[PDB]
Amino acid sequence: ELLKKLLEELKG
Repeated sequence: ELLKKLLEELKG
């Protein structure tokens, strides 16, 4: 769920 958080903050 780091991939999850990171993933939500990432561009397009």
